[PDB]
Amino acid sequence: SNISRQAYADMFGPTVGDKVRLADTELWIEVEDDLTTYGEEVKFGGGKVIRDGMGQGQMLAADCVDLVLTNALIVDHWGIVKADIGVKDGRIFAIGKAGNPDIQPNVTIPIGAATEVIAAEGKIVTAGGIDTHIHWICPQQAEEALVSGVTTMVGGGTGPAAGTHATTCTPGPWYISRMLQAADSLPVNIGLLGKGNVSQPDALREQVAAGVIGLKINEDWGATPAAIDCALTVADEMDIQVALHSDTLNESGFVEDTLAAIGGRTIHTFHTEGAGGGHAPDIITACAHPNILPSSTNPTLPYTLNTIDEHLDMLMVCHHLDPDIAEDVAFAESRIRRETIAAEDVLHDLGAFSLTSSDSQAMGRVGEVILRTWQVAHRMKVQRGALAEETGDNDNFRVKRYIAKYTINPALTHGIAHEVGSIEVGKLADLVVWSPAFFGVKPATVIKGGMIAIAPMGDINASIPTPQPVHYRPMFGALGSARHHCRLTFLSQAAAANGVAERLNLRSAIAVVKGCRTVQKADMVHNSLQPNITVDAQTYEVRVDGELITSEPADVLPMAQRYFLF
Amino acid sequence: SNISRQAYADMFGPTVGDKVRLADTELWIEVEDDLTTYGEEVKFGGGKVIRDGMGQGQMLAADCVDLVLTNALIVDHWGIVKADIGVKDGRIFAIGKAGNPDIQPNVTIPIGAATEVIAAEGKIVTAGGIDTHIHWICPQQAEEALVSGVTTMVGGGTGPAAGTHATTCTPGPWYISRMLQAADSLPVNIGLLGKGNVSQPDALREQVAAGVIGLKINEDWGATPAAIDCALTVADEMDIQVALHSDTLNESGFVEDTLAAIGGRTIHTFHTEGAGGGHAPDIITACAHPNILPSSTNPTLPYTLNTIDEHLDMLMVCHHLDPDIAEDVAFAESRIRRETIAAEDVLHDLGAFSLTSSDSQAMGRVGEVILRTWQVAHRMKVQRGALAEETGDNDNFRVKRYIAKYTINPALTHGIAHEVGSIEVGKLADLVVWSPAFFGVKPATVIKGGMIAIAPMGDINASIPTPQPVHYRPMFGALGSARHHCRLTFLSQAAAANGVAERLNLRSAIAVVKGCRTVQKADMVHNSLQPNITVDAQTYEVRVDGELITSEPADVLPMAQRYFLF
Amino acid sequence: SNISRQAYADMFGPTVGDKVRLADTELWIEVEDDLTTYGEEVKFGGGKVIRDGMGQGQMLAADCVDLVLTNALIVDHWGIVKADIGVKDGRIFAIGKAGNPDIQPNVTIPIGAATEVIAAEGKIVTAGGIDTHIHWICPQQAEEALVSGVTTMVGGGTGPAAGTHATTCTPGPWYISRMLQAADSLPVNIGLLGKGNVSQPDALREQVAAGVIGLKINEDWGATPAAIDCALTVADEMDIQVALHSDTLNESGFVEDTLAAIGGRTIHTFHTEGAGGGHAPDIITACAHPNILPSSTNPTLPYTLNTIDEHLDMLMVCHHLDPDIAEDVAFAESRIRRETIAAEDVLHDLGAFSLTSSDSQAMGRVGEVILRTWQVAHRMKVQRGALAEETGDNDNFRVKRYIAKYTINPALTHGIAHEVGSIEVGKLADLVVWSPAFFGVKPATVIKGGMIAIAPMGDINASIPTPQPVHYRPMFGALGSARHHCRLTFLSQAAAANGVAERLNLRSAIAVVKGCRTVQKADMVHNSLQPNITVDAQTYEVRVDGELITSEPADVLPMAQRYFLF
Amino acid sequence: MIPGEYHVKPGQIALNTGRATCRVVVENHGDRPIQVGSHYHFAEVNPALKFDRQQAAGYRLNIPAGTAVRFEPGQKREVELVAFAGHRAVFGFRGEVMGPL
Amino acid sequence: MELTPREKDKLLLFTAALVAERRLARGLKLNYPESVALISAFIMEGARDGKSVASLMEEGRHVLTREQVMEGVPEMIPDIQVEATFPDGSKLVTVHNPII
Amino acid sequence: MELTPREKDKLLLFTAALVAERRLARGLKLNYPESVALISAFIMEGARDGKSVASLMEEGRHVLTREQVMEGVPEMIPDIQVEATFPDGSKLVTVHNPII
Ligand code: NI
Ligand code: NI
Ligand code: NI
Ligand code: NI
Ligand code: NI
Ligand code: NI
Repeated sequence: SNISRQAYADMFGPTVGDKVRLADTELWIEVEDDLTTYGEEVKFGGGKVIRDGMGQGQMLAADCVDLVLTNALIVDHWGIVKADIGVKDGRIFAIGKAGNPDIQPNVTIPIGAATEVIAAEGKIVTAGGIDTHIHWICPQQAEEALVSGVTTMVGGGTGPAAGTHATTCTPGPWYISRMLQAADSLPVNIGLLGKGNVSQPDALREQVAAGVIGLKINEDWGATPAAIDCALTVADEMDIQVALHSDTLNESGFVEDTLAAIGGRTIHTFHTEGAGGGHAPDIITACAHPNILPSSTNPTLPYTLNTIDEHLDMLMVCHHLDPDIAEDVAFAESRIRRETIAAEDVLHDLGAFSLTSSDSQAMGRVGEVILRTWQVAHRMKVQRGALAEETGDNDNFRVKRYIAKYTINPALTHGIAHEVGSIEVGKLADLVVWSPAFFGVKPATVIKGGMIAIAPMGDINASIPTPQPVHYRPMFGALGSARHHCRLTFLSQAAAANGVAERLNLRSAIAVVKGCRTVQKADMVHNSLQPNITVDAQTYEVRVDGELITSEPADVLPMAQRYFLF
Repeated sequence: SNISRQAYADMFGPTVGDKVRLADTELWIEVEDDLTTYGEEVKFGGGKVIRDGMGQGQMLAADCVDLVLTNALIVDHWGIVKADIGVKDGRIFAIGKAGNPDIQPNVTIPIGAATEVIAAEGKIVTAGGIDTHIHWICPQQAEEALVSGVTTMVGGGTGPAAGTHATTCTPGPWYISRMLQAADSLPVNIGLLGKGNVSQPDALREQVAAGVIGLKINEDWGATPAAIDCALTVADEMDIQVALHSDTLNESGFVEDTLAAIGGRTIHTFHTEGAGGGHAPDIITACAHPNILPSSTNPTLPYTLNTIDEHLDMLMVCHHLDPDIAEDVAFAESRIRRETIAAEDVLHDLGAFSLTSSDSQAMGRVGEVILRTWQVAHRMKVQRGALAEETGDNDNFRVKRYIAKYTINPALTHGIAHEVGSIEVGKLADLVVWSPAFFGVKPATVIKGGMIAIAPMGDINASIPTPQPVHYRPMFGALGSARHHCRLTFLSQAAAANGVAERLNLRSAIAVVKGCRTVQKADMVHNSLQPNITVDAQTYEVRVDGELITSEPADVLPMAQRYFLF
Repeated sequence: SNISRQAYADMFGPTVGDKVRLADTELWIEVEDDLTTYGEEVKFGGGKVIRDGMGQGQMLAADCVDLVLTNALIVDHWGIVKADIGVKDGRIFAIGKAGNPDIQPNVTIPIGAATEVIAAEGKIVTAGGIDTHIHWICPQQAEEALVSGVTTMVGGGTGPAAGTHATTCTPGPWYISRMLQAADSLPVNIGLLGKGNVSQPDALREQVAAGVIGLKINEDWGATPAAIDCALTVADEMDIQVALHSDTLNESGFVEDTLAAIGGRTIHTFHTEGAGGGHAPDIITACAHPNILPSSTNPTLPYTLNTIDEHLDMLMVCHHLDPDIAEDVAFAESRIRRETIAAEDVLHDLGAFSLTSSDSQAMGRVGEVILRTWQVAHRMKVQRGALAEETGDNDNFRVKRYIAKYTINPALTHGIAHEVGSIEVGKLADLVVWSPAFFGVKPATVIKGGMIAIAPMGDINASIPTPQPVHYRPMFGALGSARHHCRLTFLSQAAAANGVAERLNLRSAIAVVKGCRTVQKADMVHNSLQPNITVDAQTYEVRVDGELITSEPADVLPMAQRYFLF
Repeated sequence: MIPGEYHVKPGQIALNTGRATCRVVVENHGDRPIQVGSHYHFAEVNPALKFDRQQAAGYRLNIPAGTAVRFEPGQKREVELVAFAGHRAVFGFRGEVMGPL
Repeated sequence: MELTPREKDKLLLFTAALVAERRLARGLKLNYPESVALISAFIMEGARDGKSVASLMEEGRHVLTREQVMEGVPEMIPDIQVEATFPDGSKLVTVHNPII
Repeated sequence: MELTPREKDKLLLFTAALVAERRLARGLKLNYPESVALISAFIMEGARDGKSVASLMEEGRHVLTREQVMEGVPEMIPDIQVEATFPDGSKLVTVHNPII
């Protein structure tokens, strides 16, 4: 029997050699491999394949998966392939060919009575995003982020308090304990950051032992060489990560003094371009070092016509600065530079910057990490053409390089890649299903630990789930005890050992961070470039090997006005 | 002392011989009995009867009820009577005469310091509805159903996944466990159905032992004779119910082959008319058998001008069919027949069909089970006049016959009638209070296990609870621990024995199902007709004893545009 | 160094001698004291004071506060002072000068790594309000009240049932238990009142032993001398409070008979003016007695043009009265008197009435206790000028007298002043932050037990928390386990002893009431006046020492149309 | 067609049939109005009402349950009473009986 | 704006009234919810204008007539109640038999 | 009004349509959400008017044309579905390829 490639594409989704446009961008991905056996694809519905004795076998629950995503087009750092996905016990069981071994060939994902089915034909499936720059200003951010496709949130805060408005810190044992308890109510995996600004190590060890998986050094609490050193020493001891927002004022030294204070130790630099904070005007030179894992916050991504204009007032409110105080406005202005903003996009395209994040409600948009990452990719393709690593007439490599920025790299940077970050066997089943036309903008389904947690849902009283109005509503995976079972609360090894979970009576699954001190720039997937970069002290021009690095601001962007009501 | 019957009706509600119109329908009920002693009625308010030493006595809590519904007009399968209702320990204590035995005669429901009062004078009180065809596509369905007057929901699903969109199955132990845990968060009693489509009995026993109270056989998973037999064998073993959606395609046999496979064993046939699924075009003949408990889903109820037109696309989306695939559209069309749709209404009126249900968001409307049941009653009275069983100039018998369809019969069919289903002593206090003008449409109060769970509520900041806007808002009975105490999670006897509740740490009250295999058509209250029914294979005409069974489509219906904003 | 007082005020808020207008009223408060050391004020932000080694020290968590409110203008019964507030372990640690003792002088509130910061410069901070007349008609009232600045709610009810609509009673053990369990889900401290109307003491002891912290005597349940006596006897035994809504009908006696029945025992009289209930037309004379703690409900506060007009229908619906029954309307009319309504405002100004409360959704507005209290203060200043106790050109004393009405006095009246009621060391940290322009109307932050529970919040996806739309949204302190840790459920000493909390598995912090029988009129802060008051039986004129007490109705009020959308 | 309308059959209802009744003249000697409910033990009403209390022992007003009779200051009127039933035990009110009778 | 829950709740009433207003404009006979919403909104605006409670209790009975609503509707609405911020604070307006 | 959840949910659709209606009036080419909201609301009103399901399935394809919406939009909306209370109860209206 034969079937045309078009009819096939319409029935089971695209296959090897077919290309798909990502949303309304100019980015095209090409199917690199298909793990099916033509003619043996599984499909669910009346008179279809997944039925007793046919595509569904006679195995007991232990011998089959709990859930199968049929005919999914996987987009991950390791490949863009067509395959069935098996999920068992809340984790990714296998990527392969689903069905019944009794009558079908090459079945690697067994379907039985205990198997639920999610039809992914014509859909793109990705791992859930991981945002590592979360300010816990309000609990509503969790739903906003989940809806956008982000399933893990690492950050600090206690609510809408001055300290949290400006920094990602959950100060001390009491607040850390309270927020860990509150975390059980949120539908995303969570890890907290304590206040790392202090020159007494014991004050830090207390916080780590209380539960934080990292320490935030922020200039608002004093990013001095003494504080930085103290924090890094405790981090090396307890296997936790350090995030840095450096001394913009150059009050205690210049960028090189900070770099000297770090002394080659692993550190994650937040908003490395500088607008969001850091030694003016050259904090961006940090991306040249092997021990620095650099990220960007999202308001500057990508460079557009209105970028500069909106930044001044955003800066002032976030950091409690007074526009009437000359020194307050002068230091705000020294942070916003068209030169470093324009270079930042190119540095991402080259892989010198390895992560994207939000900086939620503190010079960043919580629901726009994924969206803005793809807009930068689009603008860079438009301006620079194909990457040198690109093979074939598609943007497969650029796609893999950019998706790694909000999935695997953030997970590696914070020591949680053993649990989440990619669609690999054994990892927690945090998956996002996308229709190609809405890729990166509005997902079709968001799965947390094997259960759908949120998805667009039509009229509750309708005869079908599709009638209007369709809007995002929480599903069973976001409910009470089911939620606790499908989410993870990350703890430091020390907290886990001291029995913090049992003491606070935390109800969710617990995971421990590890490998935070050994990760380096070379480990960032597809983003390990360490450029010979310089910044002109007077003009602020960024140069890599003497070449000027710059770009043009966009007037119009994809994934914008065609999708949003406001 | 004397008082006119009109003033009396205005003060305490109607009494023996008075008639009341149900909403805006043509159905009239007549008070058959009044259990009060004229002059001794209890009324609450300033200067009223329920006061210390007067209508309220001196008994300790153990000697009086927790709640009394004064002057209620009860409408149930057993009668339409005027009486006070006593609720104690979350259960129906007694139906009789409330007050203080110290100074009042014939008091059977003692009122003391520990007694709360709900004024039901002029109101109609019914048992909460029970929907047995729930697709757990989203958690919001629970509130929609509760608002309509349905307090128990039996079904299957895992969220908005392909399998759940089409079938009422919660596949396997892991998903069953997750949904049982999620059930604690919903304000309705819940029982789950597992996937019954498999030819290995052990795969089914595992699901029952995990917690399901029934098994759903659906054609989308393969409704073959082998699967049906396997499921019925396990059902007979574990005392659980089987719900069937038969082979529409006639792929494995015709209706008679399915009937042969069932072999006289008890089974609940979903949407027996066929539009929602089943052997084309004669699955409706199933209602002639003694071992079949037949139900209707709600989109076809009642037959109206727009019924046929809306069904094709509803069918396709629900079952994942392709309108471009000729065989997919041909099989959709073979399910929609004006002939069987028109007969279905008459068969309900005659009591050949015993239950009504929704088929929530999968060819059914979750908030319209009760409403559509009364619309069918109205249309049948309008078209066929009084029933043969009717006595007096009222529609009391037709009312009892139809209310049994969504209360007691569903409870008997699924083995939970020992806990819910009717307003009888010892049963859980799931009651719905209705103003006659909004009967069956929008209830005044919905009580779950003795506590009000939801009700229309005006401005929260107002001086009284009545100012606008008035809309349904969750009450204390729907909150945290109070909710757990007022709801039931039904388990199979096996799960209960294996300690599933303790293992999953289920917080709600637990009830076990029983008597699922012994129930038969003769047991359906007021709906035990087993007609000699036939269907013409070419014309699709339905005949009972050779007589053509048909009806006319409504152009306008009551309980519609006069009550809804959209 | 020097700085002008205006620039100073703009930077750190006002200081000694500066005056601030309360919202849009004519009330002005003057800073009486400032506990800072000029030049050593702590301020948070980039390049500010609270940074490592500077305003933040090296102490371990146990040696510093968890939260500091910098430069707050405290308004409490004891003073109007400028100072930093320290919060530790959910309680008020100290009122003084915050900072780092290592380099700063006079530091009494140490700031370390474990310290979060809330910038209160230019803000007014008050204790959370306490409403003691709550009808638990619906759970939504808790959020409405929290938003208005009320953090503790004492009352009774079971939901929207007839009894609860009219009275503040949670009848009996079963309902009491259910509501205690439901209380864990609400973001406010809660204490319940049982039904005190019975002449058998054991029926009351059962309720107290079950958990109530008081007993409500309401005329709708029979406020007879026998019931009142019985309730007071049990109250004296179990150290719980009694709230009274007397016999409006004069059915069992006149006001003097009720007063005789009370026999000098401590009792809290609800809506002492009478419109909300009580012996017509002289229940207001109760404020002359030393054992009576008198409160006002809020619809009559303050006397305005539309006050009388709106009361008749409000009265009828609340108490289930029939407008067609002459005696029902006559008794409603006897409760509404312009004479007693006009006097009530003056009696508050003089301190003869000691508390304000709502009477939520039962002739009272739950979100308007604070707002209406300040409107009465404004109207009294406008009409009567300065109080005799006033010193200086400000309204500091009138402010202290009125704030005591919804903070400390309600706490003293109900035996919970050891836990809440004022901003004093050791008390639970229930604090409300206000911008002067919105004082008493819409707060900037509401803190429950050390955690922000609710606050106005802008666009969740915005770059900052300020963009529109800004509306009140629940914060972390209102979430799951964090909420349980930050709220209190008050129990009677007996319930606490019998292990009610462990039996019901209550998750929140527990506090016990005490000192309810020893409190008297002399103990009411700034409101201990016992006037020689009389009421003319025919004209209803109120006279104190023969002088006529009256006032004029307002045509327009502050804290009204300039702030609300509807 | 009126949604939920009643069709009350004409006629009257006889209240408290078969119980002893008695009429008494009552006079309000107080300066404030007094209103009495249908089930209140009449012999224990506000002392300002002057009547033969001894005859009213164990009686309440023979009026529809939930209604009341109002006595304005100085008002004199004849009321009909009906005897209590059940155990005929009186508890509460002004605390004058507190037991059977 | 710092909208409190009650203000947000009133926005729901305002919107329900917009629905009714447009249908009345089309010449349709209003149903139960539409009638209640339309009259309620009218009163809220009256309060914003500064009219008295007494004035509105009367004016509210002249918003819709029996000929502008479906059969049975007038009898389903014995009265309408709504509160709004008058110049002198929140007050309750009760309109008896609004539709005649 | 005793608004049920579904009635309140439809108020959200009505409001989304008001947004689109005003932008169309300004002469803007509508985007994805605006188009879906505008056509949906139209159908809901048709049902309130008493039009049949068959009539609306056709009428709904003539609300917006390809020239009144942004590029790609017609292809992003293969069909629109919405339910409303017809004189004969709730019915589903499915409009295939509404924008041509
Ligand atoms: Ni930063
Ligand atoms: Ni930040
Ligand atoms: Ni089916
Ligand atoms: Ni179904
Ligand atoms: Ni009262
Ligand atoms: Ni009250």
